[PDB]
Parts: sequence; structure tokens; C-alpha cells
Amino acid sequence: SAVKAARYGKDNVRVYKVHKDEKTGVQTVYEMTVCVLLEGEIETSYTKADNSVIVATDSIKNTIYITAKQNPVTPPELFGSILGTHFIEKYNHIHAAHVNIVCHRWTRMDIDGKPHPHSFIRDSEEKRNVQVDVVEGKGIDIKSSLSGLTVLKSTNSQFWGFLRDEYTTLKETWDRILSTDVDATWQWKNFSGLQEVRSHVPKFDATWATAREVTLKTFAEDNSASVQATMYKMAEQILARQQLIETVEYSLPNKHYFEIDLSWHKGLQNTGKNAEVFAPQSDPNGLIKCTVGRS
Amino acid sequence: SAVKAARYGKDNVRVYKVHKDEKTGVQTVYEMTVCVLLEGEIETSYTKADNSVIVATDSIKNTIYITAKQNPVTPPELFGSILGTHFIEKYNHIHAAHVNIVCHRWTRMDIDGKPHPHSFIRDSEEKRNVQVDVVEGKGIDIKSSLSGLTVLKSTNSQFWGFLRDEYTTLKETWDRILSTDVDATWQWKNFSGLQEVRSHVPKFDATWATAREVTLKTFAEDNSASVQATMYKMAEQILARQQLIETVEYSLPNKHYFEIDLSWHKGLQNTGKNAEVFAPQSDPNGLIKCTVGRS
Amino acid sequence: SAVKAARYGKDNVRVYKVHKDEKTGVQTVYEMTVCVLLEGEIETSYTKADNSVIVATDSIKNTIYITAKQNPVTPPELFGSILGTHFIEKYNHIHAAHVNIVCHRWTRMDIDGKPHPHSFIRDSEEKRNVQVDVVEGKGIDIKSSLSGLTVLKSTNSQFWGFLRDEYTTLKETWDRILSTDVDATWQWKNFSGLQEVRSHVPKFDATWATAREVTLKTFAEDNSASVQATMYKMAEQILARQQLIETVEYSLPNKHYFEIDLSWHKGLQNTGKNAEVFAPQSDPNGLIKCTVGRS
Amino acid sequence: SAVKAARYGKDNVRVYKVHKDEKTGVQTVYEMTVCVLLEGEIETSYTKADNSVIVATDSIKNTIYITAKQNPVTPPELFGSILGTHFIEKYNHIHAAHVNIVCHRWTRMDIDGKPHPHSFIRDSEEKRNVQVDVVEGKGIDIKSSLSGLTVLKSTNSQFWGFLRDEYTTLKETWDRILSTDVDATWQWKNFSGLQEVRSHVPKFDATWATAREVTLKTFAEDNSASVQATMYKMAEQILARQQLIETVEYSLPNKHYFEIDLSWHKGLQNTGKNAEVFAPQSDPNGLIKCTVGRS
Ligand SMILES: O=c1[nH]c(=O)c2nn[nH]c2[nH]1
Ligand SMILES: O=c1[nH]c(=O)c2nn[nH]c2[nH]1
Ligand SMILES: O=c1[nH]c(=O)c2nn[nH]c2[nH]1
Ligand SMILES: O=c1[nH]c(=O)c2nn[nH]c2[nH]1
Ligand SMILES: [Ar]
Ligand SMILES: [Ar]
Ligand SMILES: [Ar]
Ligand SMILES: [Ar]
Ligand code: NA
Ligand code: NA
Ligand code: NA
Ligand code: NA
Repeated sequence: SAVKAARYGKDNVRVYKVHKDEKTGVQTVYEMTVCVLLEGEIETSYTKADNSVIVATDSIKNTIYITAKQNPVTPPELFGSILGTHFIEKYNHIHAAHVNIVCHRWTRMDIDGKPHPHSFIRDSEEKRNVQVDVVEGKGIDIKSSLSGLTVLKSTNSQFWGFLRDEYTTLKETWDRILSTDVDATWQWKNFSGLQEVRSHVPKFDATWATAREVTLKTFAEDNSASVQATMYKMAEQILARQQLIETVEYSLPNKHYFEIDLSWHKGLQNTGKNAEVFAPQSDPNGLIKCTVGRS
Repeated sequence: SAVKAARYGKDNVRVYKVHKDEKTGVQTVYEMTVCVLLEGEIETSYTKADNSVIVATDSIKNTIYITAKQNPVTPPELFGSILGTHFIEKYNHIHAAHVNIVCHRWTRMDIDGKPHPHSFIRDSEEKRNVQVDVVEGKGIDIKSSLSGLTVLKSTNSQFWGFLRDEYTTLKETWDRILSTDVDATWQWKNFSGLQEVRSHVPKFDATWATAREVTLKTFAEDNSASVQATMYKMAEQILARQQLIETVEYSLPNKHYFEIDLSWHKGLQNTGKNAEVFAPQSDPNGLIKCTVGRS
Repeated sequence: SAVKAARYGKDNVRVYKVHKDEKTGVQTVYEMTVCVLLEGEIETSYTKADNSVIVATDSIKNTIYITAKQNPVTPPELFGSILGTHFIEKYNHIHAAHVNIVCHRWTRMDIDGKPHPHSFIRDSEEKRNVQVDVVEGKGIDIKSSLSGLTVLKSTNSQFWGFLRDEYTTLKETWDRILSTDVDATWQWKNFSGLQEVRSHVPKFDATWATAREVTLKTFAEDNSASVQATMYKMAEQILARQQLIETVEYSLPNKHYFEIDLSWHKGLQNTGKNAEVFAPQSDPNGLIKCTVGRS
Repeated sequence: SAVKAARYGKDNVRVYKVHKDEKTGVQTVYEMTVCVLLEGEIETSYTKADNSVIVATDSIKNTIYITAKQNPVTPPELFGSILGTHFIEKYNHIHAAHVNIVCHRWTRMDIDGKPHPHSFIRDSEEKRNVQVDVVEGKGIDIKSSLSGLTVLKSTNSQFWGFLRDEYTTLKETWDRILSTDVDATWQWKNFSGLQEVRSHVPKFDATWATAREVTLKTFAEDNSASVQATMYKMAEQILARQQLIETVEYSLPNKHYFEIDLSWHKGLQNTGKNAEVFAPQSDPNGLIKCTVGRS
């Protein structure tokens, strides 16, 4: 037997950082969950019980807190690139670092119409994520994402003209509920190293904001022919607005809301045009994916 | 052996309702999870296998959807009172109905600064809940609550002057992070029946909004001496603003953020005045409760 | 305003303890999650910012680890009673301690048909729980429970003869699937104090084992007329076997498995006697409770 | 813009099947959660709102229940291969089916030392999984796995001789707790099609049982030098026992149990040789992976 692939490190490292402006008194908080996995010349830890090649996972955890102390933690694309670069520069035998960051929302509170200097609310479990792969001699590959964005529209969704055969019971419809949890990933052009990531820093927050805005507006305004057709329109607009993105990937569940036939009870009308009360279905769910790139 | 207490019914009934304004084209959605448990002269179903006394839980589920079709589902205090009253009026041998409703957020989307007519976002897992107990000859008891409101302040929290003995390691502090998940319940005066609940309908949404606003403002502005002292100030203000509330109960976890001593690494200063990077603790957590009523 | 009720303490305290037999080399592990909440003369911490009455929740956490170091942690009824008694004896102004313990399974591994001296497996998320209320001058009240015991029988469950009216769609059946998650609680006679709890120590593990065995055998062997009727038979047998129990409470969800009509597809027969493939329903679920006590 | 990749289908399809032996009266239940995603000539559903290429996800769901009615559902490697093959044979424009199955435990109850004919218990959240990729002209690729197997050993784990630098605080140890949740995957040789999968049917259950037994015995008996070294010994033995496996992948969290220094309290000794009470850590956790293949 041989080791074909190996990676190890620390998962679920919770980090909070506060920035205090001495001038204004305004405080800004950042909270993330970090995972760092390393690869390199470590096979002998598996095959020969040779721990001399292991950077302890406890040390990786210490490194994350030290790196957060000495560097900006925003945008997460930059923090992840700094953290990944650290390992491949510090350790001769480590050739790849894989950094995953989940950013949690702490939104400044408005009290009496004024932004509060040091009070925050978690307005939704929506996340902003980054996956950073730092590979010796191959640069920095960054995938940015938003996830956990849960939306619903109560009309202006259709689904008709699909394949009908002896397995088909679904009725065609010209008016349904559409609800999903949005997972959207944009993959950046390969960066040569940290200097190039630093040169593009302003584009990271702006592209996240554009991806979010395009997703919400397209969902709200599209008279949707299908999840497939609406998600393609989203991906096409993101690629049009940011030339440094190579691909956009959406993964969308179709969270079903079923009509309830109440006609058995006193002829109550609750289907088609008369549908008011629906049963949200926990499972099963449609799952629709696509990856859109340049011609 | 004897049956000392018995209740049964249907839990986890998901309901969606849409309201369509024909004039404006504007649609409003409501989504809830409902539980109905009944009590009454049902002991023989347990002791003698006498199913003749059982209103099937499947029928309770049907009743919830029919009631939602024929009645307003907002405010939830009113819907729960209608649903509970139904069972004790329809079934001679049912003497109490217990209705629990969890209301899920569907917040209208703003697209290009305008409210969208039919598109919604789940802005946070915060819930608005109601517990309604309808008891034959004893009226309607309503407990209203908000839950899952997650907040953090990065300064203006203290904790000193507590009991110190041979079990104590905690250092006194004049500047810490305070973060909690707010669970707040207000208990209404007993109502004689549905006519009296209907007479107070406007107070339900207004009191929920006041409870939320008082919680957020007091949390943000109090230079907190303890969770205990801040939560009492919240409860006292709610009771002052709504005379039809008898009691206010808060249940608050103290979600700890620990300083990280980095002085072992190149004398890095990250404690006290120099604290920037903290470790959020998943467990354990402080849990602080109180119930505040009138003199 | 006045404080009507107040309790505070530490939740989610994870504890592991190992016992090492020097003779045999055999090791036994215990893992629990503990919550301790205190009550007493503490109103001024809420009303006057008087922290002098507060035993810090951090100190409660330290106390749990010290108590586990110096005492047996099994049976949990005894450990909880020791821990609760500690607070009301140590602190003059604390008059009640509320101790909740969840015990996690670590079952010794069998390797090559022999019990392993120091290797364990988590065989199911079933828990053994205790709730201990220690109240100055009122003794020790103990509720013991098992929870998370998930069972299914594929036949020998019926449900017919229930109330039928204009809300009813459910068909009567003489052969269905019955599946539940068992939550069973037995409430002990009030104990005068720790000496009396110690005098009954052997009864705690034996009664837990009897409750489990009676639940499993009755579920498996009863040709069930309803959840109501089967759960009553369980409670009646537990009360018959342990005279120091006052009440037994069961809380049982009815986890529905629905027939799937496939007759639309090539006349496939999959209902009634021909039912082979079913759709487990995640929600909604029946919820059936009862409390059984002595004549 | 262009579609670079697309797949869609139905997730979270819960299925139960019962087998009834008329001779013996013995019933056997199977419960799974199924996901089917399709790929093929479907780009126009995304780009042109052309639904004519879409096999509705609702139809995929119907197909899973019909396939379960007409075929064995065990071993899951066979069921997944039948289900995947169906789509690429039935639909000219579908060129790949991706089938994921999670099998839930329903273990026959022993009542009074005898196996019960129709009563089952969920003994742990351990799963048996299959991933089946059926690709037109490329055969059937099967990955089998077990997941959610949670184990702990209280001694006979060491970790010393790792890299020490200015980021390192971890002390070397010759005696620690080791606890993990095992995720183990074995990848079969490519199969030409369903006839070849059928020819190997007996090997699927036997290899699952061998993988489980090797994992448990190696964990229990290895005087572990590291997670890395113990997991390699597991993978090497599985590959030795089944020639039709190409690779074995383990993914193991290192679930930390920390010593608690109690020496501040009356000189209590609870570290090193005197360690009895530990604090299980929920996060962070080590994460160790490896893939082992043939020379
Ligand atoms: O078994 C282990 N492997 C590691 O890589 C490691 N790092 N810290 N502790 C550890 N334990
Ligand atoms: O056992 C049951 N009890 C009930 O109360 C019930 N109601 N519907 N189905 C049911 N099954
Ligand atoms: O606000 C607080 N209240 C308490 O009771 C406490 N105990 N430890 N820390 C604490 N903080
Ligand atoms: O938008 C949809 N896409 C699909 O692929 C589908 N299948 N069933 N319903 C559906 N809705
Ligand atoms: Ar969509
Ligand atoms: Ar608070
Ligand atoms: Ar039952
Ligand atoms: Ar291991
Ligand atoms: Na390197
Ligand atoms: Na009545
Ligand atoms: Na006392
Ligand atoms: Na094909």
C-alpha cells in the first residue's frame, strides 16, 4: 500500500476580532470559523510513525490567532491568502495550504435612527465564505461564496413544458411559489501570490455585494420559467460585471410548498386561483446546480 | 394505577398563508409551525382501548388548515385563540386546548429602494411565538414571546463585586464582551373568551414591537453591571408600557468570549486594554432567568 | 415592579471521568452534560446591581469539576443530589439548587468476543437523564428519565374506532407501522436528604434497567390499539415493579410512515395487503402524553 | 457565457421498504435517504427556458419509489446501480446519473434472548452509504462508506516527537484520550455495467463488515503513535482483504478531551498520572485525512 493523498490540520477554529477607532469611539467586530489543512512531505507520519514532519494541529490553531492579531481579517480573501502563504513560506516540507473561512454576520444596531458605536445583531444565518488554496509554485486559487440566503416569492414562477412519460404525475403550472436557499460561488482568476491578491483587495467586497444584489434582484424580477432559467440569468450578470471571475456556480434547492385540497370539507375552495393555505414540505426537495463560465 | 394527566394532539404542523390585495397587486405571506394538544374526558383511550373519545391527530391537522383558510392568521394571539376555542366548543368531552405557534420571518424585499410586491427574505431565525391555553370555564391565557434574537456588544459590560471563595477563579472586569440569545415572554391578563381577545387585537403587534425595541435599546445603552441587572431594566420598562401584561420573563444565556494570552509568542500583547483577538466559547454558558411582575 | 422568580447558573458543562482498576487494568468512562441553576436571596443582583449575592456561574462550573473529582458520578441520581446539596449547605443565602444531568453512552467494545479494557463505542444517542431539585427544608426531589430511544414495529399496530366527523379524512386500519422516540420519566418519592438518597443507591440503576426493559418488551409484544393504550401498559408495569416511584410520564411522538399509491403506474399494487414501499414523514407528527400515578 | 457543468434532480427522498417472509412470519425493514442527480444534454433548460429536456424532479422521486417496489434495496451498491442505470437507458439525452444513498440502522430487537419477528431499534446514528456514478460508455463507479461511528479509548494513545517552533505550546504526551467519528470510504474497481455489479453482490455486505471490524479492532488494539499512524494501519488491512477495492480514504476528527488543573483548589491533583476528570472540547478539532491505494 501507498499514501496517494494526505491532508491534516485544524477545523472549527472560532475567531473574534474587534477594531476600536480612538477618534470616533466606533468599534467594529468580525467573527469567523476557520479551517486550515496542510499537504506536503508528510507521508512518513502515516507509514513510519514519524511525527517529526507534523506541524501539530494545536500549533496551526495558535498560528490562526497570531495571524489574526497581526493582520487585517477583512476582506476574508486577503486574510485566507496571508494565512495560507504563511505555512508554505515557514515550513520547507509543506507545499499546499487549504484555508476555509466562514464569516458570521454582526450587523451594527440602529437605535433611535442612529448607528450604535458598539452594539450588533445577528441579522440572519446568511454566511460569506472563502476557500483559499495556496500551492507552492502554482499561486493562490480563491473561491468566494455566499450561502444560507433564504428567499421566497409567492407568484411569478411557472413550470410547464417538461418531459411527460409513464413516470410523470406533476401537473404543469403557470403560477407557483418559489423558495430556495441560495449557495453562490465565484471563482477568481489564479493569483501569482500575495502581492497580486493585495493589488485587487477593493474588488473582493464589491464583487460579494454585486453577487448578492444580482441574486436578489433577478430572483424578485424574473418571471421564472424554471429554477434552471432564473439561476443562469444570475450567473450571466455576475460574469458580465467582474472580469477577474472565471466561473460562477449556483446550487439551489427547490423548497416545495404544496396546495391543500379542502374540497372534501363543505366544498371549501383552496386550489389554483383560490389557493391561500399551503403545506411547506420539509423533504424531499429539488436540487438544481450549474456552473457558468466564459465562451 | 390511574391517569393523573393526559394530553395529545399534533405537533410540527407547517402552515403558509398568502394574502393578495387585488387593488394594489401586493402579496403578504405568513408562515408558522403549529402544535395543538387537547385534554378532557379521554382517560378510557389509555385504560380501556376506547378510541371513541379520540379526535384523531390527523383530524386536528385538517382543522388547523381549515381554520387558517377561514380566519386571519395574524396576530398569532388571535389565531391561536380561535383555534383553541374551536376544539372546546365543537367537542363536549374536550375541556382544554393548548396551542403553540412559532412565526417564521418573511420580510418583504427592497429592490432599488422600493418594497417588492411578492418577494421575501428570511432575515434571521428570530421567532415570534404564542402559547394559548383555552380552558372551559377559565377563559384564555396567552403568553407571547420573542426568541432567537442574537446580539453582542463589544464594550460597556462589567462584572465585578461578586462572591469570592475557595471555588472562585474568575477575575473581576470593568470591560468585557456581552453576547446573548434573547428569549422574552410576556404573559397577558386572563381573557374571558374570544370576544375579549378580539377587543384587544391592536395591542398584540404593538406590544411585540415595544418588547423588541425595549430589549434592543436597553441592551445597547445600559453600562451593564451584570446580565441580571440589565435584564431587570428591560422587564421593568415593558411592564410600564402595557398595563394588560401581568409578568415578563427573560431567559438569557451568557455566551462567553475568552481573551487569548499570546505573550508566550514574541511578547505579543492581546489581554486587557490590548485585547483584539478573542476565542468564542461554544460551551459551557451562563444561564440567567427572571420573572418580573407588578408590586 | 418586583422579582417574582429568579434562577441562574451554568448550562452545558461537559464532564468526562475515568475510573482505573489497578488490579484488572480495566478502565470505565462516564461522560455527562450538567446544568446547575440556583435560587435564593439574590433579588438585589437584579434590582440594585448588588453582585455580592452572586456565586459566579464560572465558580459553579469549577464546583462541578471539583465535585466530580471527589465523589462517584454514578448513579447520576446520587451525583446530582451531592452537587445540589453542596450549594444549599455552602451558601447561607442559596435555598434551592436545580441539577440536570444528561448521561451519554460509552459502551465497552467487544473485540474477538472479549470485552476490551479501555475502548468504547457510542451505541446510539439514547440518553439517561436526571433532574434533581434540592430545596432547603423540603428535601430532594428526583426525576429520572430515558430519552432518545427510537423504535419501530412493522405490523401489530392498529388504529380504528376513533371519532369521525366533518373534519375527519383518516381511514381506519388494522395493520400499520408504529414508530416513536421514547421519552419516559419516573418521579421518586421525596427524599429527606443525602443520607436517604444514599440508602436507596442500588435501586437507581435497577429501576432505569426495568423502565428500559418494560418499554422495549411492551412495545414489541403489544398488539397495539393506539399509542395511548400501549403507553399506559408500560407505565402500569413500571409502577408495579418499584414502590418508591410515585408517577411515570411518557411523551411519545407518532412518527408517520405513509403508504404510496403506485396504481397510476402500470397498475402497480402497493397499498393495504400489498404495501411494501412507504414514505417516512418528517412532519407533522402525533404527540401523545400521559402521567400515571397510584390509585 | 456558457454552461460548463450542470446537474439537477431530487434530494432527501426518504424510503422505507418491508420484506415479509410468509413461511417464518419474520419481517425485515430497510430505511434510506436517496439523492439522484442527472447530467446530459440539458443546457437549453438553463439558456433558452427549454423545459422539454427536463425529466421533472417530481418524476425522479416517483422513479425511486417504483424502482424500490420492483427491485431489492439491499445491498445499496446494487440498488444504486439499478437506479442509476435506469435513467441513462430510459432517456436518450441523459448521459450520467449520480446516486447517493444513506442507509439508517433498524436493528432487530432481542426480547427475552430471542430475535423479535417485527420490532426494531435504532442502535446509533452510524450510517452505511453508497455513492454510485453511472456514466454512459464509462461503466459504474461505486464508493461505499461508513460514517458516524463514534469511538473513544481512555489510554494507549500517545503523541510526541512532533515539530516544535515558536508557534508550539502543545506538551508531548505518552498517555492521552483518543476519540473520533469515523468516516471511511472504499472505492471499487470500475464495473462495466449492471451484469458485473450483480456478479459481485456477495462482496458488498462482506466488505462493509470487514471495513467495520478492521476499524474497530485496529482502533482498540493499536498503541497509537498518532491518528495518522493508526488510520494508515486500518486502510492497509482493508486493501489486503479485498482485491476489488482500489483505494481506502479515512477522514477522522481528533475530538479533544483536556486535562483540568484543580491544584488552585486545596492542592487537588488532577493532571498527568492523577488525571480523572476531563473537559470534552466541542471545538476546535483536529481533522486528519488520508487516501491509501496500491503500490
Ligand atoms: O494524533 C494527532 N495528530 C496530529 O497531527 C496532532 N496535532 N496535534 N495533536 C495531534 N494528534
Ligand atoms: O395511536 C394513535 N393515536 C391517536 O391519537 C391518533 N390519531 N391519529 N392517529 C393516531 N394514532
Ligand atoms: O453577568 C454575569 N452574571 C453572572 O451571574 C456571572 N457569573 N459569572 N459571570 C457572570 N456574568
Ligand atoms: O424549477 C423547476 N425545475 C425542475 O427541474 C423541476 N422539476 N420538478 N419541478 C421543477 N421545478
Ligand atoms: Ar431561482
Ligand atoms: Ar443582557
Ligand atoms: Ar407506543
Ligand atoms: Ar484513529
Ligand atoms: Na514550502
Ligand atoms: Na367542551
Ligand atoms: Na442555604
Ligand atoms: Na442515455
